[PDB]
Formats: sequence, C-alpha cells, structure tokens
Amino acid sequence: MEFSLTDPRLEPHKWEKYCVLEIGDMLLRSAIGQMSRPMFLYVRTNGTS
Amino acid sequence: PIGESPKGVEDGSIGKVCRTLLAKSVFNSLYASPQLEGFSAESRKLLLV
Amino acid sequence: TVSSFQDILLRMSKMQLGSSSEDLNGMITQFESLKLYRDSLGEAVMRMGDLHSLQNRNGKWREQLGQKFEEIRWLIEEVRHRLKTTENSFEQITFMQALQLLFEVEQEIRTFSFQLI
Amino acid sequence: TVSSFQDILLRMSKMQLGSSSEDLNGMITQFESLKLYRDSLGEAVMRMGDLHSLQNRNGKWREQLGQKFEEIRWLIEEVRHRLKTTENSFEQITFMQALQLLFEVEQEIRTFSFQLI
Repeated sequence: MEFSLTDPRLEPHKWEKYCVLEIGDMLLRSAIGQMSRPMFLYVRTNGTS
Repeated sequence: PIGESPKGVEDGSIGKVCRTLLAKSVFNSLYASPQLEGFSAESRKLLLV
Repeated sequence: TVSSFQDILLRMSKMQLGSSSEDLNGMITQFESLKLYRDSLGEAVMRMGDLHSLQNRNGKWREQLGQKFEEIRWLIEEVRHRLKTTENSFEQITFMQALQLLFEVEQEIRTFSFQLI
Repeated sequence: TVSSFQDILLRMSKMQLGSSSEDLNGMITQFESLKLYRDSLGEAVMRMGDLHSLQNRNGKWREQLGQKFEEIRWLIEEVRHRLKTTENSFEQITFMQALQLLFEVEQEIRTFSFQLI
C-alpha cells in the first residue's frame, strides 16, 4: 500500500494491476492561499524471491 | 548532444551527461531481463558496423 | 506553478518552429492571457486582509469617543459648580480660561466625531 | 491653543501644591488625560487613512470572471480532443501536463472567487 497524489483514470492503461482508493485531502502550503488536492492510495499484491 | 526535440537536436553540459548515465544504470538495475542483454549485444555489433 | 507555466510554454514553443498551425498560436496566447489574469488576481485577493484590519482598528475610537464626551460634560459641570462659590481672583481667572478652553475642545471633538463616520 | 494648555496646567499646579483637595487632583488627572488624548489625535491627524488605494481598479475587474469561465472549458475540451487525436510522444506528454496544470488553476481560481465574495 503506497501513498500518492496523482489522479488515476487520466492515464488508466498504465495502472492495470492496482486498486486505487481516495483516502483524504492534503493542504499544500504555498506563497498565497490554500490548494487542497485530494490524496490517493495504491494497493497491489506481489511476491518476489 | 544528450537529448532530442522536434525540429533539431539539443545540447547539454557534463552534469547532464553524468546524471543521465547514473539514471541509465539505475534503470538497468530496476528492469533486468534477458531481452536487455540480447538487444545490447546485437545493437553493439550494429553500432560497431 | 510558475515553473510549470514556463516549462509548458518552452515545450510548446518548439512545436511551432517545426510545424505550422494557428491553433497552437491561439492556444499559447490564451495560456499567457490566463497566466496574466491569475497573477493579477493574486495581489487583488492578497490585499483583502488589510481592509479588514483597518476596519477592526477603526472600531475602538468609536468607543473611546463616548467616554470622552462623558468626561467632558462631567468636568464642565463640576468646574462650573466650583466657579460658582469661589472668593479669590486667581480662582476666577483660572476658571474663565478653563471654561473657554473646554468649550473649544468639545467643539473640535464633535467636529472630528462627525468627520470620522 | 497649546499655550493655554501649559498656562492652565501651571496655574492649577501652583493652586494645588499650596492646598490640596480630592477634586483638585481629580481635575489635574482628567486634564492630563485629555491633554495626551488631544496630542494623540493630532498625531493621527496628518496620517488619516489611505483612501487612494481603497478606490483602485475594481469596476470592470469584477465582470471578467464569467469571461474567463467562457474559455475555461472551451480550452479544456480542445486539449482533450487534441490529446486524443495526436500520435507523437512529445505532444502527448505536453498535453497531459497542460491538462493537469489547467485543472489545478481552475480549482485555484474558483476557490479564491468563492472565498472573496
């Protein structure tokens, strides 16, 4: 399970073995204002060696 | 010459070259496969020609 | 965001000198117009806090002024009463000047009170 | 007017320290407080507020929000279509980056527009 900020279903063919959840919003501190951008979680199953 | 762009080629300095070589080595480490070595061998032969 | 704008414009600049399309010209002009509008709106929305700060600081004077009027009228009436029952010329002269000065001061304070609103 | 202030204060001090009363000290203190209040008002006189910056360009400034909204989704649809149609790798990356930038800027401008009003 990994944190992410990029929105899926904009380039959906890249993510074929993942499950994506929307888990919250993030407050980005900038020079001016507040730009809350949602936050996503990627879940996948593996087994290596 | 380190890059390509529409309508011509691009140029850079030594730092770009070293960073590109390091990135290529890292991606070689991250994406190992026999196709890589086979392609490398025959591409080396063609490049020598 | 500014870095993203400059990267985008630099990348789009190189598709024009290797091709030909007015659509990308209009598109680039539209991005630059949008950038100008956004960074103009920047300081416009930044300046809003100072207006509220000035409005907040303007409210205290309204409530000190009422107390000032109360003090003025009380001291006027008590000074007049003190003047009524004195038997010394020094006292009378000082009280004459006192009444005149506070009449002038009260007039000026009322004028400023009307001006402030 | 000022010389009246110092003259009254000096005369009342001479009157008081020769013979003391409750109200006498009361007027001395009230006078002194008024004295400083007038001085502070005079210090506030030559500054006032900055009304010149309070009446900046704001007449036509309010109506361009709908104007920007007019081309927002127009350009976003144009970018979507041109990204769909294209075949190169340079153009695809440039258009994707532009789309993400435009989403961010549109949120940003809507958020500030909602907050300001």
